[PDB]
Amino acid sequence: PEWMILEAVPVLPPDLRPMVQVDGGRFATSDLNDLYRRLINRNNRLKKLLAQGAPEIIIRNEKRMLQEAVDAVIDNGRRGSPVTNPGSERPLRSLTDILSGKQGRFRQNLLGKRVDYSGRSVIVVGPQLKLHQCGLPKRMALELFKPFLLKKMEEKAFAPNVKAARRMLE
Amino acid sequence: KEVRKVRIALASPEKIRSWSYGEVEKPETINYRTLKPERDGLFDERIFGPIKDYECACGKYKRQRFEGKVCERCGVEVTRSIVRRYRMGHIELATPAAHIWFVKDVPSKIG
Amino acid sequence: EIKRFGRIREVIPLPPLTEIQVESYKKALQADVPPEKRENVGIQAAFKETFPIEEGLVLDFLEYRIGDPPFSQDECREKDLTYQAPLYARLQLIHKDTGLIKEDEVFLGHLPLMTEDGSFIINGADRVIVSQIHRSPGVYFTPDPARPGRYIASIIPLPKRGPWIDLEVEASGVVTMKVNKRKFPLVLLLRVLGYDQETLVRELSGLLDEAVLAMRPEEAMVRLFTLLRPGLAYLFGLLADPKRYDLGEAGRYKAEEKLGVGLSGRTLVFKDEVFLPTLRYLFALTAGVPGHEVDDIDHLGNRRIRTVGELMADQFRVGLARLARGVRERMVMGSPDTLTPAKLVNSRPLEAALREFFSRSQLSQFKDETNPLSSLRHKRRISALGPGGLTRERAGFDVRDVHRTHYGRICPVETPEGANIGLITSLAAYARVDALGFIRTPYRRVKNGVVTEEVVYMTASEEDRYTIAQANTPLEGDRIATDRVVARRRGEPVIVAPEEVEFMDVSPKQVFSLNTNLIPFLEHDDANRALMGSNMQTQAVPLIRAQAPVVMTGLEERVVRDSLAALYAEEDGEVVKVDGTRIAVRYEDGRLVHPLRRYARSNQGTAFDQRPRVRVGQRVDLLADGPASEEGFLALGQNVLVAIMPFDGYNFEDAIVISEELLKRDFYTSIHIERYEIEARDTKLGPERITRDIPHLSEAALRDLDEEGIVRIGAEVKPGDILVGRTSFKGEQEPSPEERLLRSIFGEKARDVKDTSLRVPPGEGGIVVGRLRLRRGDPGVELKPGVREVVRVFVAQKRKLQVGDKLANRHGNKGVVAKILPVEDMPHLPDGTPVDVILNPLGVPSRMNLGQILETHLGLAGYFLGQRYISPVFDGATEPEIKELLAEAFNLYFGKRQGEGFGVDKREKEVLARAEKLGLVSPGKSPEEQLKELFDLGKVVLYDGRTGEPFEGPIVVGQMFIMKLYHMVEDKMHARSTGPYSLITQQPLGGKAQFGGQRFGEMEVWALEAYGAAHTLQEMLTIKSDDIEGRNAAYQAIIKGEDVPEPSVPESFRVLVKELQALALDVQTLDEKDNPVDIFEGLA
Amino acid sequence: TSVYIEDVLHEFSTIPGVKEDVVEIILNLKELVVRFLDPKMASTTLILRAEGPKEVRAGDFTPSADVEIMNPDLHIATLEEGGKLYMEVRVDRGVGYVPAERHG
Amino acid sequence: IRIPVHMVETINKLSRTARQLQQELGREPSYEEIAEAMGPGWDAKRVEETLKIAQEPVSLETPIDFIPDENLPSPVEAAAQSLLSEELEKALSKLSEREAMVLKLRKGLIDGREHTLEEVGAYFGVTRERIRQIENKALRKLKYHESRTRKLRDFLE
Amino acid sequence: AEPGIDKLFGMVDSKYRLTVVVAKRAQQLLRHRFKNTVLEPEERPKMRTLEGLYDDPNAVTWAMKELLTGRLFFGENLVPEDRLQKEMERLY
Ligand SMILES: [Zn+2]
Repeated sequence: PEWMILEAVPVLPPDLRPMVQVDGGRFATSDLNDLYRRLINRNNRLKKLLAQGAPEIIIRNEKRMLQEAVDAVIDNGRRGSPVTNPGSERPLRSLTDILSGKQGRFRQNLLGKRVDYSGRSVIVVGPQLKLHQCGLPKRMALELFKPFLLKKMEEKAFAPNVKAARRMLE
Repeated sequence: KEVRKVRIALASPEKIRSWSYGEVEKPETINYRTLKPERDGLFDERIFGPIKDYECACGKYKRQRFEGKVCERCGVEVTRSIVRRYRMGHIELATPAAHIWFVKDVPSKIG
Repeated sequence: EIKRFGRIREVIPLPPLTEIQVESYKKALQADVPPEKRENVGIQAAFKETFPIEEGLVLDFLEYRIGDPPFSQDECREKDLTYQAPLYARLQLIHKDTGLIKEDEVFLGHLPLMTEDGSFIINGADRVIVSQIHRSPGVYFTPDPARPGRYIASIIPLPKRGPWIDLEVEASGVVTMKVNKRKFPLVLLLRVLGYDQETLVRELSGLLDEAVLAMRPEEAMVRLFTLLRPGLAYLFGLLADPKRYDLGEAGRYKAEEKLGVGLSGRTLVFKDEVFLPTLRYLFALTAGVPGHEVDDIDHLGNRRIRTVGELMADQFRVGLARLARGVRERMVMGSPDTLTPAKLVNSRPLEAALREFFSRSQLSQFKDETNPLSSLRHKRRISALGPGGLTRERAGFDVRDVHRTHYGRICPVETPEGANIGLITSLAAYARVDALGFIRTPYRRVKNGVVTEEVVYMTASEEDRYTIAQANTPLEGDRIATDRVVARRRGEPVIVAPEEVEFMDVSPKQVFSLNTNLIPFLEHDDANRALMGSNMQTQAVPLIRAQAPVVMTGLEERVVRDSLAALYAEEDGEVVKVDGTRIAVRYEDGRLVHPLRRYARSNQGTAFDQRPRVRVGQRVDLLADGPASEEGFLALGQNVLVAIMPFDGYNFEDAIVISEELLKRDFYTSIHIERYEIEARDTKLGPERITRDIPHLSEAALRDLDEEGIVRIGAEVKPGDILVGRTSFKGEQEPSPEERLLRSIFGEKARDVKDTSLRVPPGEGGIVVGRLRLRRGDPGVELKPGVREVVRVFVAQKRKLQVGDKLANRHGNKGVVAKILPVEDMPHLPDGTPVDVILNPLGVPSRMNLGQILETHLGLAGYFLGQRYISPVFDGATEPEIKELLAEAFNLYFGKRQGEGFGVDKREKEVLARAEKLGLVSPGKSPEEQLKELFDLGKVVLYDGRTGEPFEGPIVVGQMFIMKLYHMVEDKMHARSTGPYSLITQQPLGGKAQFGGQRFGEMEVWALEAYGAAHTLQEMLTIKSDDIEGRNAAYQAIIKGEDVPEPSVPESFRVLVKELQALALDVQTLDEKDNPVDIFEGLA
Repeated sequence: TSVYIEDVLHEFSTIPGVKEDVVEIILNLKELVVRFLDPKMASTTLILRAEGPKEVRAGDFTPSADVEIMNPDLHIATLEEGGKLYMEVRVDRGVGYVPAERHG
Repeated sequence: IRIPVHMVETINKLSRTARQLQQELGREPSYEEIAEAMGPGWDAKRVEETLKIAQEPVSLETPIDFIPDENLPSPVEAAAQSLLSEELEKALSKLSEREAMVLKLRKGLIDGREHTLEEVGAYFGVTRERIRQIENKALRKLKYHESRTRKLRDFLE
Repeated sequence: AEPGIDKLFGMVDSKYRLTVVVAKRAQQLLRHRFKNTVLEPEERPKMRTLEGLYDDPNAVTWAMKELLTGRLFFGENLVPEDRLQKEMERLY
């Protein structure tokens, strides 16, 4: 029943994202962190705000902060913790509506993945050889096959080392 | 080897520290009013405090390191997290809490 | 060729639309008018309705002042800055001794504007507001959907300004008033309102069954506060600010006619005002006689169209308050050195709650200035969507059975779409004049020179529907009139002496918007066909060539003009000019030069030009063309020939077939301008700039074209072609190993400034209408702080029409180029002329029916007959018309040949054979007569540039209309390979060059596993997805050569794991037989 | 196949004292045809001292022979005081249709 | 991130100052225009450096994985890496140990030790003399074999 | 569809099991040295494209067509998945 808690455990990688320009805006930051903070600050202010003898009342009212502060990284499901505080707005991405939730990360990277030689195009039709046959535009195509493309170009004329290859597709 | 049955479930606080391994606590300066990166407390690169001049001891071999100031052959330049997991320790020792204990009356309520 | 058809034209197309717009700016926004008049309305109100923010210590609100735009137009578009126009407002403070300091309007802040045009300008992005509607104030009562227990439903002043009261008729409490967010014994209310027992009961009216609480005028005061927010009576009635409805109608004139009589300026001011006229009524309403419990039922006599002059100005109140209790925090802190009616009111919380509006307030729908029209429509469109409560996609609680049709002809029923359907459309021509300020009002006719339009509410005395007549009086004897909704036969009111209090469509078109009354036989197709048309027109393209349709409605007399596409005039006349770019003047008020366009940027590509017309002196009254235009005749597409039938099915399902000649005379082509924003901030590690001395890669490929950074105008560009080469110091990945074995091997030493350039996106071969440079510290440069330079070069592209773009006509027929033909082929008319365009039936003709076609036959009476025509709606242009017209036509055509060389040929004749056996031609005179008929409706012979035979069958042909919408191809395509490769996501979506994607998310999956594409299915989530190493394992794999690229190793999952382990979990990637236990990933 | 002007940078760009507009211009130049005496001639050039106010049309170019212009009137320009126009058009002889690919 | 009373008390300044000049001008004053409002050392660059760090911006964090981008461990790059290397191994096939290894250790290709020419001279007996010649003996014999057989494209990576 | 495809699907225990076999005797096939398939003379498919010809580098199709020569079996045979490389020397 180690469900009682004494050591939340947040990672750090996902956040340290930095400056995005073009069109009309730049500046850059992340969430879960500023969301995380909530914690440590409290759990830090507690200790140094007790050691200096903070009798009753105070003590609990604080400490508990951690508690509430914990229902942070976890699930924002009660009164909310909007950013822009006071801020009457958005919901802190606390594994709710996002990450683990539905259609945010889980419902996303389970199937909502991505090919890498994918692509798209319009639509046509018209007698060819029908079946097994397909439109596909010279260029457009190419890339999809760019890899081997080089390869065949190897031993068989075209070019020498694949080194170049793309060097010719410029 | 080759994957199979996928286990999971708890990992008592005793465990926290296991993965936690170390690293954490302290403050979380989301950068300095100056040189953006680091802070020597938060997303601080594990054992990276301006010029710790250490930590590279844990690593057996592979390549050189220890460049005094700035940064050595650490992760900060390459292999930094490598999208891998990195656990934080949290200093958390204060009273209690609750991993949400969900919304079905378990890990309490019933017991 | 002014072939007039439309009989009896009276009123003019409500001169001139573009009201909803201005209607806000001005009629609602006093401003450029004395500081004395205009009751409250929009801004004048708020100010007073905004109590002089209390703490002596008393501020004051006195008079405004505006105009004086610090940045005149154009300038702004050369940069950004909305064409905002700052104001101020004198503020004298009150307090203790000699309380006054009447400061200089307290030099407030700026506020954007509206160009006469009929739209808005923001950060150089001419955008648009758009209207909002909603159940309008008064009282409803509503029809108890729960269990037949008729109650009531009280209004709000407007959304953002009041509580929603209700008075139930339940059981476990006979009437539980519902205060906005609440529910309680309404009886516990009236008590604390003087009227309690004896004073209210037996005078008017489950009653006081709880009369126990009808004793003291304060009982519930508190007693009530105990059940609301946590365990209020300042607002909700008392005073004026919350529960206060006004303006002059509904907000006010709600009771005065519906409740009985005895208005106020709110309700329950605690001296009750309406809480009596409401229940008194439901009491003599439920069971009594006065029914008229006519629920909104969406009826427009209960709905409100709101001109933006209340859309933001409302929120204006809420802002000049986000400053009230923002300044009150100023009357406490900061000694008097720092205290004055000029040291609190700061332009930091006001302009904000407004700029954070026009720029991203949804509705704003960055104007769709595509063609000249579309745009306009936006200035209309109209929606109950936005911030007012009627909102989201695909329902709340109810939305499907709701905003359906209605009882408002003052609106087209063919404009929405299919998704967030209904909740979007557009007003109509004759609609909203004089009092549009509250509830729509369509014009009406009354037999002679008089007019009325008491809203789209007039449902008393019925009306006629423009049909049959003769100098004020017809003879139908069965007046095709209308009552409310049904369509009773008639009852000719009797006296030409005015209509039955209003009766006459006044004109046909009045029923539809505008984006409608412009399609040919728009009385001959399914509604949804048209629909899928009255929106296609929303997306045209300046084919530069333009044409103005053989068929059409002179409404184009407006379309252009009132949208100010082309230009106009002024009193006197006589030109002179230079033409080139500018235009001569006039005579009246002296000379007057005249700018134009120069292609210019549109908000998507249009690139609008303005070639002109003239030569010497003529003043009616036009002046210089429009983008998509011809002599005032709103031209949009290119009406080349056409002809039903199939051909090698190169028109299956629903496709079109073009003829290369449709390129020869560059008929179909256009242009689009993409602004390319490229910057160079400057950290402190690396400083980014633009020296044309690009590193590493030095070649003629650069120095010749670019040079000194910027590239001269008139330079052809292709994919990857540097647009504004640049540098950046930057040292991210320092010196390589073996690489050194090269940096010298060839001796190109080393570099020191990562290439960082622009290089044209994936693909956009084009030209250059110019460039543009910018920089910090400059007076006019409103760049983002911490930066310098904001290169912004322009490029447009002489489009074309390859193989894929959408064509579509005016009656619903989306093209999709098949395989344009090289002359030789085609349908060679007996006289050479091949059929430039085809359009095989099936698809929507037989299917989802239409009429158009009459736009084909009558059509041929064009390339031949030589005249163009005007075809009104629900009037003129009919099945016999074309005949009388098809007439002289044949004699004509057949004429030539019969007097030129031939008359009847084996082929041309033979066919006629079947023509009979077929069940068409009558066995008459020589091939002449018969060959004729075929004409009339059907089309003359025709052969085939393929075999050369004839086309056994009275084929059909006739120049019509071809549009070629926006959805091109070179713009709607993204092909690639590895290209992306994004981080954090570790999944495709990354490239300072590329930028594609392609989801496989769900479904796409399923269908695949539906078979055994294991190695292929897994393949996705494996290498070609997020196997990282796997990634490289790939390219390398094949790049190298043969080999079943590596097995696999997920990742996004590896993420979830930790992502999960985030919380108190674990993920023993448990192995085989329990005890093996695998936790793979942990280093490798 | 290939034109030019002088004070004009590119196609999608205007010309002073010229209502036409480059686009327009070529879009009128396109339908101009000619004939070439001799088979040697691979393709020649044409000029035009289009000056000051006037009407401006085909036969107002180089009075060269060897290549006659079976198109007279052919409304080419329209300048009114913005005199200036001297241009370098390159006529070709081929077989078919060949737009923006064969840059003369 | 970190706010000593070095910026808040100063940002409140330019803020109250910009709001100060505001009511007494009519338009949002520029940056340099504020310089005078302030004083010594307060030019424009510094007035811009401050309101460039923070006050409460640092984005709102995540509206709309609100932003993409990338280039960390470039996929195609890490693939064009093994090539150049394995490519050199081949381009080094037509070399002599008394030059190949000489290069390896020299430029530091063997492992990563950019040994000086002395370390290369010690182990490799003979003093720099013939060695220095072997050094340049390479380059040419390494570049000469290029213009006649492409490979001058590996430089772009 | 597939050349002879009809002689496949049935001549097995069920769809997949077929496709399966195929893509193995492919890499294993050509990818393990072009000269390996069972076919002998010209029955070995070709690609008479432009002016010149050559065996379709798309190995995958050999196997399909290779399953038309009595040769080759399929099933739990020779458990040494490794020893499939026991030939990896006899064919170099
Ligand atoms: Zn170090």
